[PDB]
Amino acid sequence: MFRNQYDNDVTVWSPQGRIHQIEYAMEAVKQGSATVGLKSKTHAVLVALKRAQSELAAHQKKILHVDNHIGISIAGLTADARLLCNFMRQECLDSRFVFDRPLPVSRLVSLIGSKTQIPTQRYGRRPYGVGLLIAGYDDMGPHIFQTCPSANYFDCRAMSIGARSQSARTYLERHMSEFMECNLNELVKHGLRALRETLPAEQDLTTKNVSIGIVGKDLEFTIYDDDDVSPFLEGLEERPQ
Amino acid sequence: MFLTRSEYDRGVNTFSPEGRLFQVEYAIEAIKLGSTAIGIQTSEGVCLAVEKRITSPLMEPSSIEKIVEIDAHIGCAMSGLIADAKTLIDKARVETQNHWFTYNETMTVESVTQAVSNLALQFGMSRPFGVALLFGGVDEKGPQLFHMDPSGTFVQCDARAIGSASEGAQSSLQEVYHKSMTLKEAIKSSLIILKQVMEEKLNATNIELATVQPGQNFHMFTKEELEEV
Amino acid sequence: SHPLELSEKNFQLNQDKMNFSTLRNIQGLFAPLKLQMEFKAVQQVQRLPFLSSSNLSLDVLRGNDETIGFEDILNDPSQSEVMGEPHLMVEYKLGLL
Amino acid sequence: GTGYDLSASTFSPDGRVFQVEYAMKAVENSSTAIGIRCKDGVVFGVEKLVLSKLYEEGSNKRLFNVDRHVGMAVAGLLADARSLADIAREEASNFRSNFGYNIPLKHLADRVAMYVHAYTLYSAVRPFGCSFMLGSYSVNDGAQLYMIDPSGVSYGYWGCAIGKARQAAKTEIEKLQMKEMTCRDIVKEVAKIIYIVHDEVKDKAFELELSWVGELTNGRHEIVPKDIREEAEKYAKESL
Amino acid sequence: SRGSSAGFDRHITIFSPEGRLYQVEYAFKAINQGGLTSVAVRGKDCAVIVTQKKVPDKLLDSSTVTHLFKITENIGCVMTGMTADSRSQVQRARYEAANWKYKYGYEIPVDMLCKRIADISQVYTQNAEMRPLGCCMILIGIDEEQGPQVYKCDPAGYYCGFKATAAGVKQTESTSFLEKKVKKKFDWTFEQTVETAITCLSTVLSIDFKPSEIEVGVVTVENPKFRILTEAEIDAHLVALAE
Amino acid sequence: RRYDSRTTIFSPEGRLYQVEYAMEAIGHAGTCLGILANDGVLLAAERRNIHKLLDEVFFSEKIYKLNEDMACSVAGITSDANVLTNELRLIAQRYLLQYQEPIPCEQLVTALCDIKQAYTQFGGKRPFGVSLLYIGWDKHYGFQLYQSDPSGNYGGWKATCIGNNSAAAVSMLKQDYKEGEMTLKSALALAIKVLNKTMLSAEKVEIATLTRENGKTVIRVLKQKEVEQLIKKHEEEEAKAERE
Amino acid sequence: ERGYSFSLTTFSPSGKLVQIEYALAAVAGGAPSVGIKAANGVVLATEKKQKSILYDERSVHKVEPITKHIGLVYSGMGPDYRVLVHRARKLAQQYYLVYQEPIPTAQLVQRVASVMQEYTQSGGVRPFGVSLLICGWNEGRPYLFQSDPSGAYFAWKATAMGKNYVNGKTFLEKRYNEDLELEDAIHTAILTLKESFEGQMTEDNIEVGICNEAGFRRLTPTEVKDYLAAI
Amino acid sequence: MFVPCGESAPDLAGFTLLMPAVSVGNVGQLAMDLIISTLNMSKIGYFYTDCLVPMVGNNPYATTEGNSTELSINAEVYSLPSRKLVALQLRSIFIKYKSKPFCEKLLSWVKSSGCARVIVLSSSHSYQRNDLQLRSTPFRYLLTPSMQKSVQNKIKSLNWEEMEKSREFCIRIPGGGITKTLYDESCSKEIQMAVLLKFVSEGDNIPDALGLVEYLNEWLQILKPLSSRWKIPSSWRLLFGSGLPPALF
Amino acid sequence: SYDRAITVFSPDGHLFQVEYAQEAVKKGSTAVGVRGRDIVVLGVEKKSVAKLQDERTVRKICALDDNVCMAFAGLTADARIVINRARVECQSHRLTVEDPVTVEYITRYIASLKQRYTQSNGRRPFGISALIVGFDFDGTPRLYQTDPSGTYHAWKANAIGRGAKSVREFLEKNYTDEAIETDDLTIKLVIKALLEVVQSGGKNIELAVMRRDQSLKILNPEEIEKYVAEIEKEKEENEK
Repeated sequence: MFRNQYDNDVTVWSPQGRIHQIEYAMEAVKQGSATVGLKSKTHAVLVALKRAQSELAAHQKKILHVDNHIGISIAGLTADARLLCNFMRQECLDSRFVFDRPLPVSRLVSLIGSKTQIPTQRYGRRPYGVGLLIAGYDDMGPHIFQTCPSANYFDCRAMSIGARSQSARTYLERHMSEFMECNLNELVKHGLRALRETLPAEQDLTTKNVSIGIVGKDLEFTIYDDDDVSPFLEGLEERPQ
Repeated sequence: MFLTRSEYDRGVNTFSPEGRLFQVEYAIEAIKLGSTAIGIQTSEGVCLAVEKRITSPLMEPSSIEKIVEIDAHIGCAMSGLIADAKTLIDKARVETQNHWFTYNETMTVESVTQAVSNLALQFGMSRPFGVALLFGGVDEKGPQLFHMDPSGTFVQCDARAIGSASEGAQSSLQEVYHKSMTLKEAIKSSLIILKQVMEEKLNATNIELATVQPGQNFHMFTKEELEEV
Repeated sequence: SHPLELSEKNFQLNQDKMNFSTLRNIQGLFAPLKLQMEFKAVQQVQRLPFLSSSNLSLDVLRGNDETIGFEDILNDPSQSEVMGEPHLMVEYKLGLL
Repeated sequence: GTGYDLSASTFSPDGRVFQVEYAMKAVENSSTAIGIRCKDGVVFGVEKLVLSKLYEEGSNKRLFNVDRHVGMAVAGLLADARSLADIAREEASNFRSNFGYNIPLKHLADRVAMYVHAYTLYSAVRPFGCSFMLGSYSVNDGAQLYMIDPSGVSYGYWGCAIGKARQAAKTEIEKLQMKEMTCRDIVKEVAKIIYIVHDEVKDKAFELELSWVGELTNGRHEIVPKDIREEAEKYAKESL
Repeated sequence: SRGSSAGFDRHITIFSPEGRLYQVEYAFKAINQGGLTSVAVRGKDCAVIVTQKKVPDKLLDSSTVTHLFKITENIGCVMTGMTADSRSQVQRARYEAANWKYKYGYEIPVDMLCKRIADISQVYTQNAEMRPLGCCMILIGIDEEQGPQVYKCDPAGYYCGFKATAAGVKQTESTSFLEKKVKKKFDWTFEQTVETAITCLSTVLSIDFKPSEIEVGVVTVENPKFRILTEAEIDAHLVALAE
Repeated sequence: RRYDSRTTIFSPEGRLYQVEYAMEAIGHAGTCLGILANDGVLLAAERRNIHKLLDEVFFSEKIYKLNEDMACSVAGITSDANVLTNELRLIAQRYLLQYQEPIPCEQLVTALCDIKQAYTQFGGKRPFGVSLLYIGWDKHYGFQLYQSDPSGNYGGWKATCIGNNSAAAVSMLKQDYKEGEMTLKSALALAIKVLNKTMLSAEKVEIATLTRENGKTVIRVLKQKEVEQLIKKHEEEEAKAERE
Repeated sequence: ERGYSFSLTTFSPSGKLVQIEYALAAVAGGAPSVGIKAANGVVLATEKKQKSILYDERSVHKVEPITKHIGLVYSGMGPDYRVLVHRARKLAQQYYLVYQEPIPTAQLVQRVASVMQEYTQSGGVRPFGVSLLICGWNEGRPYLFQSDPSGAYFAWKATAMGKNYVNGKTFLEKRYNEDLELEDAIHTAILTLKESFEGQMTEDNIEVGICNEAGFRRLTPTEVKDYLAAI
Repeated sequence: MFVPCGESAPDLAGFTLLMPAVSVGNVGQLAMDLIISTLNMSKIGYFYTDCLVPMVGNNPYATTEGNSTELSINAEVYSLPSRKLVALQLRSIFIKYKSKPFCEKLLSWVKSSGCARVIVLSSSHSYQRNDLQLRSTPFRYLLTPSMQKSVQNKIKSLNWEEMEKSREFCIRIPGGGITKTLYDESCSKEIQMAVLLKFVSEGDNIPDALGLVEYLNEWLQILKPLSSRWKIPSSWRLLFGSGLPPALF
Repeated sequence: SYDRAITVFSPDGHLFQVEYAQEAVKKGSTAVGVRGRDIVVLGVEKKSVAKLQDERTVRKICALDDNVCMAFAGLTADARIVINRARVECQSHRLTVEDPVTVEYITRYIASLKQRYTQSNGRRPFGISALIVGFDFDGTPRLYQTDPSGTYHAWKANAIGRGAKSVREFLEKNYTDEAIETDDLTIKLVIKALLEVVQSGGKNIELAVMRRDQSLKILNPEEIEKYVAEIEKEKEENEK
């Protein structure tokens, strides 16, 4: 009842030492579809789920291409995702044009965090309402990162964000001890099994609502969609129940 | 344990407690005061059908230009606040002409789409636009169709219906549409959808069509061609 | 044209850049930040651009309140010989033109 | 201060600015960090609450390296702390370029404290919600420890504690007589204080984080080796 | 920007029906938030400043707590009020002195520095975006032609020159004491000035002082450089009072 | 209410309340009168600055000369009127410099009314609380008389009044004005009568006239002796009329 | 009621600006000031605010010179007075540089009032809470002007402002005479100041300045003591 | 209409009625909560109207496991028959063009029941104070002409301040809600009435409620005079919202 | 409660400030425009006439160029500003390129200028509506209308201002191809349409006429009264 005066702007502190607009912007991530990321000793994989809307009126691109060794997936507002993708592409292009060397993923994520911290302290702006999962390969190996509207980032072994992603997170933490020794096929199957845990217990994954993105030591970032996904979905078994 | 008022829908930079921006949603709801438009994507071409409403018989039925055509083999259609599309059209035309003057070929539909989408996102003008667009054209990739809403972002599609009565038009178009059809079949489908959506007659002075296909350039149907159907 | 045209056009900007660089090197990043905040705040309360302003607060902050130069006695801007339409000048100030 | 607490350019009828007070209250929402100055170095200690098992070990660290010779421990809002760490790195690099030798800790503390204070004067910006501590060692100057709060005030300390349980930590620190001890003797005391301050009913699990800078590392900031940290953790656990 | 707040005492640029600026009056009350008081006294050929030093924490390094600052080689300062605001004003005063030296070729005088600071403070009370600092400055120095100088400026933008002045929690009693002493006697030697300042502090605050609880700075005609005394000298003066 | 705090707000019935409130500030000012005749124009004003300890060091108050052919009178806020008069002089001089011909009377009024309208168009500023009367001569239309208001509107008149008690003066002028058959003497007598009714001594009025002589415009301010002569003539004719 | 009292750019429904009235109220609560224009001279007098023995007697003054033939005094707030004085001095120097002759008093008053009119028509600032009395000698003829916080100026023969200025103006009306000398003007100004001092008047708590054909100058305390003894 | 909880309405004759107003900061409503909780009153009926937005919830004064499951509505009446005290509480806000009918209906019921006097707790905006009000106490009072002489004698003894009039003279209470309408109707219908308000600003307004309740106790003497004494209701928790999300601090 | 700011949408998608500007337009004097085979006619009601006023300075019909003229309804100062801007634009365009200005081009310029002022919260829209007629280079008559929001259309006959709906209904009933055959019939149609709302015909009616390759002509009261007399005579004949 006493929060009405302190939750309209990002530049107002609450008497309890809180900023409610950042916490509200953190709720916009749960309005998107679920997505899962996981990694092994050699490869990093992203899988995404598309809305049940008919493909007739929409061609959604949840997984985007950033560089030859970096790819992302989105959950949240779309304009902010577009702006962040443009910024990342420009950074990678400038780095490559100046020095003939790939830009490290950790440096890229640090730049992203520094950029997104600014609109949380200045009047007349609002935080970015989008969360990202980032997969890449560099001299240190494969990496998975997570990004938050509060300008925080984490280094993960496996993560899931979106709507009803708690089931996927539970599955990932239950089966997380076997990911390092698996090959590409087993890794993708584990990702698909984690992703399908967020659906009601009568639907199943089809070749119309699933996207896959893979990067590796010798494999550039590639996106599999529509009919290219069937060789990955064919080996998956039926539901336990 | 008392009931109090609280508002979150007066500024474009305010988040709701459940992570919603209400001003953008209201701007999107403003589209449903416009006229219905139809777009269909076919391997042979793209057909744009738009609705023209006349308030009085004394109005000249020629100044209601809803299908504006940009160069580089590109169509357009509109619904909502017509006065708000002029800046977008000017930006698209300037970008295309600069591309001609610097490279001497045609800019792609996706590229002009992205370029015009950059300008619609600058409200974060201090308010979102109140208009929706539909783009058509063919390139080396073939025919393409795109849609934009006042949120400021585009999305590729192949059969979309926008306007005041759009849900029923989309439901009918989903059934009628097939993966393969002829351009004339698509035109007939658009015409019948417009017929069963309109509340009035369909003489050659109520609609406006401009079917584009890789054979020749822009071709907006004349009065005689429209009256033929 | 004359070598002195560009120098006289942008004297204040170059002076500001020099002083800000020296201040940053000696004290730190906060001092030019504060100075720019103050300048922006005081440069926001003025007449509409087709009338003549005084800039009293800006002169006090910048230190130009006990100095007279050749830009204060030659070609007085208050008695200008050309002036545009009011709405056009206000629109040009806001960037719409 | 109802009616006078919506902007940082407003005074209350008794001469207070309540936005800065709320920003300082925001620092008690995070976990406790302590730092103890010794006869030949400085030791840092942070209890890091683990949120999930899916995060890599060494993620979301709260101990930084703003240079080769300076360590930094933070508490409060994390993004603000990272921005302040970047500012400190820029200032140290600029001083090194201009003068050709390492910046003293006092000058760095002043240059960062003034930057923090500059954000408490205008209504167009917001004060920082974080605190941090700086530590260093040099043969010419000895050990040094500083602490900065959101209002922009910095002081030198012999022992400091920030976070949600700083009062109990200070009470425990005040019974050590650290002016004659050694770093290896104080690592154990820091671990013991961290373990005795932690509360298990509300917070489930935490991971202890330690580091020093001192004579034994030639004046470099480093993480404590695994064996010493394990021995200190065992000592603290059996002392509980 | 954000937008002003309605009310006769909630914005800097709003007059009350009696023509008062309550935000300036409230900024005057922030000077007492520290809890300390300081005294400055001018002599025949010297000027001194004395302030009390409170160190409540055992774990705090006492060498880093001070309120005496050096602006130039020949100008000293004492600040009362909010600590960060005081330090920011010290930095600004140093910058202004550097500008004056560069522009005119000789070192700035005390009255000119005080006037410049007061001019800068006046602007904050007439614009809606910036706020006054809750602190007051007292400066001392030796003039080549005039002699010792004591000056003071306040958050409103007002400055003046004095023979003796005080600031802080107990300014009024100190002012009364100094007024009585000045009406009684003039022409104090260097010793008598420090005696008078310490006596004023120790009488207004009913405390017997230790050398670690006060802080003394001095300037004199023979040695015009600003100097900060040590504990041995302070204790020598204290036993001189005690005998 | 909720629609009268800014100049950039329309009420639900399409009204701008701040502009009307600004125009409300003119009813407290002194009375100004203007009359057009066949061989001249007239301007009569009421002196509010009346006091024993006041000095007289100026050409006149509330009557200003804009160029060789025009003059004005003001009612409202003095500090705003000063700015407006300075701007009028600048505009006239600029036109003369550019075209090498004197500015027409209507173009000056239009140019000032544009400035007055901009301050109601743009936000964060306050409209001018000033109303003006203009007289002049030019080769296109001869003698002229205009009026202006804080909103930026203007129009041409043959006799008008602004300031305190304007409605009664307008009614009297409507009753007593003869179109096309009045001279400067008749205009002076009518002005004296109307001012006497609406408000008499020679120290409370100021009168200025405009006329053409040998292809040159002459602008004069009447003297105390002439004002007293007019007042006493009006008094004697009134007494003679009421004696019958 | 109070909706139109806080904003400077808002008209009242009766067509009034209230913040300007409140600035004038700020002026009316200041220290008294008196100005008298006699034959062959003008006199300005005021009451000091630093009434103590600790205050230095040569640091800050309330009567200031602008040019060799123009002086100034005020009632209200001192910090605004300082910046206005600096701007006036700069304007006078600019006029001399352009026209090669000293500025007339009326032109300087007009320029200062133009500077003061701004800050009453914009949002984000407040008006100056001060009034000025300006005296000068020009073309063998003395002058005396007053300028308001709103930017309006008047020409006076004798006036008072500050605390208890209505009774002071009544006293001046009773006492002022056309054929007066400068010495008698100084006597009358001191007598007018004495009507509301509420204390003992000495030469250390009043300030006097005069203007004649030799220029503007500020009287020394010994001259003020000699004048006071003659009462 | 007063609909009783049981079958027959209670007999109220000579009772003193206490009631809040829906004003700035909810100060009167919070004070009513404090009084009802401390004196431990009992519900006797409802005041069913068409003027307030409807709301519902469980018992706001639960102490045991049995009385914690009693439904509550937006307007309820509590009584203390031992000391002849009756209190009304409103838990919601008013719909447009509905305040005057509510005041008319309430005063009609008050007149028909047979109560002695009425006391109203309200509040007013704190940013509309002048210089003289800025340096005085924030508590004001009003009284109808019909009030008994003993009340005026006691109030004069208590050294209180009366609410200032505004420029035929009228009273204006900015931010007071229905207080002005209630006062005017009570004056026109010859009912004894007292108004007790405070100048407040919106935020956390619990100290304001404590001050107002002590101010009222200075006259009523509901409990022991001042020389942990008011019971905080169990519903006064989570007044700022839910908990703090993780991975932020 | 969504009508306090210019750039704020209502829950059902409305901008209320622009509609309030339209309301301000709806209170001006009625204006009527009719285009024929070789002539265009404009007519404006005169609300009131003061005897001591010069009527030349309060006309509501202006000439933007040699082949275009305009009438308006709404606020007068805004109309004057718009007229001056359009005139300057026509002069500049004619100087730059010798081709005559197109009526659609000038209409688009005016509409763009009007639409610019509905985009920011720091300025207010123009409360006027305009009727524009003229002849193109090939002699084709045109008629356009503009709105405060920035839209425009093309008509054959339209009315704006107070009491416009009845005039529009009358025009819809009476606008035929045999009623615009001749200039006199077109002028009679305009006068008859205006006579539906005007209390006394001729006394307070202003009318303008424009023919091909001719300057704008303002009809005098003698001609207006002659036309009114002809209308009265034909009405008397048709009475029976």
